[PDB]
Amino acid sequence: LDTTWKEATLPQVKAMLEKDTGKVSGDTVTYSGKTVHVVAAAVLPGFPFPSFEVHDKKNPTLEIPAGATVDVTFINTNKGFGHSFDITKKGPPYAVMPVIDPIVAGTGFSPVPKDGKFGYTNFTWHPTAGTYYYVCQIPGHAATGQFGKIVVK
Ligand SMILES: [Cu+2]
Repeated sequence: LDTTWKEATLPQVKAMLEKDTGKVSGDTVTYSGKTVHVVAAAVLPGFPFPSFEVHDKKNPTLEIPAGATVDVTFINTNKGFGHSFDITKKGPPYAVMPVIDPIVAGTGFSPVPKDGKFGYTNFTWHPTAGTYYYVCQIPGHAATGQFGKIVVK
C-alpha cells in the first residue's frame, strides 16, 4: 500500500482538488482520456463526516474508461482524524474493520492534519473493467458511510 505522505498547505490543497479531471453529472464524476486524475479529499469543510469529496461532490460514483491509467491524489483535509483511501471490489455494507482484501490500489492510514498543513499522497492504478469501491479503513468510517463506487468500463 502507499504509505508515503506529503505535506500541503491549504492553498496547495485547493490547487490540487481543482486538478480533478472528471466531469460531474448527477452524483457521478465521469473521467475520459488515456490518463485521468482523480483528486479525492476526506471530509472537506462543509461536508459530512466521515465522507470523501471528489470534484466537490460527496462520495460520488467515479466512472472511468476501461484501459485508462488512473492517477489518484488523496488528501486528508479532516482535522483531528486519520483516513485512508483503498480501492476494492468488496461492496457495502462494511464491517467496523472492513474486510476488503484484496485492496487493488490504495493507501495506508494517513497522518492527522498538523501545523496548518494536511497530508496527501498520489498513487497510480491500472484498473480492469468492473465495479469497485473506494473505502476508508479507519475503524468505523466505512460502516458510517465513508465510501463511494467506481465503475470502470
Ligand atoms: Cu476515514
